[PDB]
Amino acid sequence: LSSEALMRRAVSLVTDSTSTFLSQTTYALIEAITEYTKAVYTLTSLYRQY
Amino acid sequence: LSSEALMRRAVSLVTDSTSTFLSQTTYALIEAITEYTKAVYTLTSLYRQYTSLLGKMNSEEEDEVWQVIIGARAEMTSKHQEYLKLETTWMTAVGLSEMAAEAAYQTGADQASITARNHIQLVKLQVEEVHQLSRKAETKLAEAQIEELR
Amino acid sequence: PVCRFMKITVIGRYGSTNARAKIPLGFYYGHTYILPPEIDQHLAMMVALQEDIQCR
Repeated sequence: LSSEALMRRAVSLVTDSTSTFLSQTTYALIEAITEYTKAVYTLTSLYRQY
Repeated sequence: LSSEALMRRAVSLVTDSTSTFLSQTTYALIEAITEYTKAVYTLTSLYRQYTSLLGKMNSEEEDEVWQVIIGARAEMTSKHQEYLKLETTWMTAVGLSEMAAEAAYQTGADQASITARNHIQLVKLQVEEVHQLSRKAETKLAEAQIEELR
Repeated sequence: PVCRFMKITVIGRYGSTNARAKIPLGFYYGHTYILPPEIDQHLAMMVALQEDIQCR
């Protein structure tokens, strides 16, 4: 709408794009931490089996 | 424990907010379809006056309508400066909706996957339907041109 | 005019809807002599200040 509202909408577009990127990065981080933990657990389980 | 209750009240607040938002967007969609139809009709009416009514009136009104064409073209460009951002915000909305569909398919939430797929489909239908009214008017203009030429 | 308190008023534009903007304060010129310690002792410190600033 107004100049401040136009700035709000522009930063809304920019932050929606960067939030798409941020959601991708955060989901990748969560999956990476899950793989972290599951690889450690699998190694410990193999050691326990041995 | 289970975070089911946490999700429950979080999405209860979310659903109240989005029900208010759905009523507000019904009103805003009435407003937006009205404004979009008005803008398209203004464009086509100024085109019709540019093409159909040259030379019938006297010289003073000729100069008057020429200055009207110039000033109205400038003002229409100024007003249409808002529509360029609509395309980009629909681009980012479509991208975010496709991402949401993919992420919900990946996580496996059937309700969220259906919500995101219907979200992309519904925003596509809404934007394509306002653009479809616009392009129906444009097609009518082109048909009137080809019938007027021949 | 012998002024001591100063006030500024602004008038907006009918075609302007902006909320925040910057307006310059400007410049104000005025001496401190009023007559229809203004007696010749007013020169006593002005001359000393002028001499000091001349040395600087």
